Amino acid sequence: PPPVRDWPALDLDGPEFDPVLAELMREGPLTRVRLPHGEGWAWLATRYDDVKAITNDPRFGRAEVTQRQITRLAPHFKPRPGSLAFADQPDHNRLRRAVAGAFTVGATKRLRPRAQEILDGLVDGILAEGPPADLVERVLEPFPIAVVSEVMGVPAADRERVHSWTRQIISTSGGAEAAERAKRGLYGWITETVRARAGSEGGDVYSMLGAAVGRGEVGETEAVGLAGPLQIGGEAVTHNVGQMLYLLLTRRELMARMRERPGARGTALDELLRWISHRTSVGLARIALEDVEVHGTRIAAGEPVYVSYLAANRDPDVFPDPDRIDLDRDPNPHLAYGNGHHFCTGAVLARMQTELLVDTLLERLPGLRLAVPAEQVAWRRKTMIRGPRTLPCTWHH
Amino acid sequence: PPPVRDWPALDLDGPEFDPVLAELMREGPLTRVRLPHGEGWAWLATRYDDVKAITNDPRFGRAEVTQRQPRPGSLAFADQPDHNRLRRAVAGAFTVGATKRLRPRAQEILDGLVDGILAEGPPADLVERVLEPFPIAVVSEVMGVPAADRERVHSWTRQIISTSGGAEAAERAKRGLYGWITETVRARAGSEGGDVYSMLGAAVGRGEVGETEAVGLAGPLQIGGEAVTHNVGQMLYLLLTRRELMARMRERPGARGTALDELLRWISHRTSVGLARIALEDVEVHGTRIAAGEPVYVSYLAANRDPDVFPDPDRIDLDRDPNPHLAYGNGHHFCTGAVLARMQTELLVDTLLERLPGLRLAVPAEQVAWRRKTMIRGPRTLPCTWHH
Ligand code: HEM
Ligand code: HEM
Repeated sequence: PPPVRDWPALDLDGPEFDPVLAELMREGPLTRVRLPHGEGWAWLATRYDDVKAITNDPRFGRAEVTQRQITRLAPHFKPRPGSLAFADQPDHNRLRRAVAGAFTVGATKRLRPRAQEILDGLVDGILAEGPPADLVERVLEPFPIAVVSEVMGVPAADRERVHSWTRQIISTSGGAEAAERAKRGLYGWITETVRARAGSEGGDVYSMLGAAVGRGEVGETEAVGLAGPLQIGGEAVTHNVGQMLYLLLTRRELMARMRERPGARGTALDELLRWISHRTSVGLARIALEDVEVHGTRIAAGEPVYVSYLAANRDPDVFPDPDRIDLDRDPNPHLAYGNGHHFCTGAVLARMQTELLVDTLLERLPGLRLAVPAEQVAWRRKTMIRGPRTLPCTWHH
Repeated sequence: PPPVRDWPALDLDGPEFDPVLAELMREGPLTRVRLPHGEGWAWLATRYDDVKAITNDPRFGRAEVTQRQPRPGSLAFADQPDHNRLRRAVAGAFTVGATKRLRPRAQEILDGLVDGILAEGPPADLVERVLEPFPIAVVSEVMGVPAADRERVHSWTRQIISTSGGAEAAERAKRGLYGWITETVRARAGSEGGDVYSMLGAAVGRGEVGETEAVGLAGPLQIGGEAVTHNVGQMLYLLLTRRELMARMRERPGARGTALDELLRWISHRTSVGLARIALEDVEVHGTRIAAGEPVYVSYLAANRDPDVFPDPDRIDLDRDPNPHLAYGNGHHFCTGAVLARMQTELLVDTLLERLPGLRLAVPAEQVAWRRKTMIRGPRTLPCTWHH
């Protein structure tokens, strides 16, 4: 076989695709890579089809991954009971069942209005204070959160604790014991919550869950593990949209389109979604459960495999001229939200927040543009999700 | 396990001490309170000595609170040696020598304000006409605001948002004033003078503090005035409703220092405790293990009512022997304007008691409302009248 490759945790200063990934891509359909932490190496599927296929083969377990030392990108690794991330059917299915209702298309169409109201207040502020403002800390961050806390079902008196605790995201890292108590707060509060809310209607996520624990269908010890991620999830929109904006704000050709013909931002937003390198490397792996012949290659049982949707999204077979941003692509079946029964639970809710951000920010912030040079925007370092550290923008006042 | 006590805001309508705190003080030297906005609980020392120690013991930082739940260059959130470097920079325009010096100008500015009310006539609100405008002016002299930048700096600095009004608007005044300060520091970068601004820029021009920190070091100061505007506002209040006080005052001038001290120790200047301190190395207090990383508060107020130190703590004596109150903090985090506010206070009390012969409240005591939802306590207005 081909020699194992080292895939360091490099910090690109920009939206730049990962070069080493680019390399592994042209090295063959499958490659062996060694990540920063954890022992051994791991398989890597770069081709669209193999990826979609690998992510949909029942023969790949994700639970076993909680018990091994798979070569990983993160320093620490502590999976928690209830987490969908390591859920395996029938488990997974049982769990998502308890919260899925809140993220449905019908569930999100009903929120748009209340989420628009939210965003509007936020815009009301920067508009009123004046142009020199950081869209990242004034809109893009407190917004996905608030909207999610709405779906989650955080009360109105709790509306300020929860937000204030959702500082696990931070600018970068508040500190080792910093976001520690914070994550220890939200999670505590959540148990407290779920414990009450037992036996109660309301599509409210904490209600459904807490009622499910009532019926023991997802009983505690799984609660703060299932809702945990869903609560903190807004974080992704805060960085992905931060990037959509960054490209729009540094590539006049894109902003032109985005503006010269709104109500057409639909495919454009899909293009950005596909093209953007959302995370810094590869996420959680999947363990091969019984010797699979992935793209003419005997992957033995017990062996771990990863998938790079990022690279998958660049497959020339599927996306002609993959590296060019187009904004006007055909059906463009990208995979930013994942695939298989581990597809993004918030994809639909995320899109809605994305469609509000771009539309609303481009609308109320007339002639929106960077307030500093492009070289002035810094990027998050050493973290799963890639993104601008801030965004100083200005607008006609 | 001292069940965490709950210490809500304070919708107090008067100069009344805070009863919740009155209660908290009885539980014991150490207690566990929970303040409104915020997540979690914190400790609280109420006895004099403990507070005059927690505040004076290295093992409790201030900058840590900055990485928890401030702007680069805030004396408030400062540890050592950064507190000096920073304080030293501007500490000379606030010395007893710098103040005794300023006194005449301050006395003049005040007289100016007084001339105005005297002319117009008896029904007047000392607050919006004297007590409030005065400190800004006097502090701006200290800060060294160029005579042309009066109507503007004074304008902005009025982002105290009286009771409320423009919370997203006060952000503009805060961005322009702070902007303005940054410029004043860029220039004067090679200056000299008491003028805090020039004197800062001077050190800035020598990187003894570097820019950035500039706008945050003088940020508070510039605004600092209001504290005097409300503390005296209270002093007067107690004089205009508590006669025995006003009597001691009028029939024994020359001896108003003690009285001004007693007033300082009694008045509950704020609605609650200020910033907290973090136990840097996990210390203990009175057989109580304070875990490192845990927050702790101290009430100078409660500290000023300590029976051990101030016998008959709640009584307003006006003649108290030494009375080592703690109205200006303790430890390096001791008030930088303490001396500047003392002179202003004395000029206010003294001038007003002479220029406004037989000063009297023009309305009933219950007609004087108080500030709500704000850190510092005080009258919203003070309708007074005098011999015309
Ligand atoms: C548009 C921004 C977002 C992107 C690009 C994104 C992307 C992804 C990806 C790639 C995965 C993993 C798929 C796999 O394992 O193969 C995932 C999982 C997940 N995402 Fe997102 N996500 C976004 C927003 C959100 C939001 C807003 C939430 C909820 C507040 C959310 C909740 C989740 C959850 C709960 C999972 C775990 C699903 C499972 O394993 O069953 N995501 N997301
Ligand atoms: C007589 C009215 C005033 C009272 C009762 C007062 C009281 C206090 C108190 C109790 C503290 C606590 C310090 C701490 O523990 O962190 C403090 C700090 C401070 N005060 Fe005042 N103050 C007054 C007027 C002023 C004025 C007019 C200024 C500006 C010229 C000012 C500037 C400051 C500053 C800069 C600090 C922070 C000191 C540090 O942390 O090193 N104060 N004040």
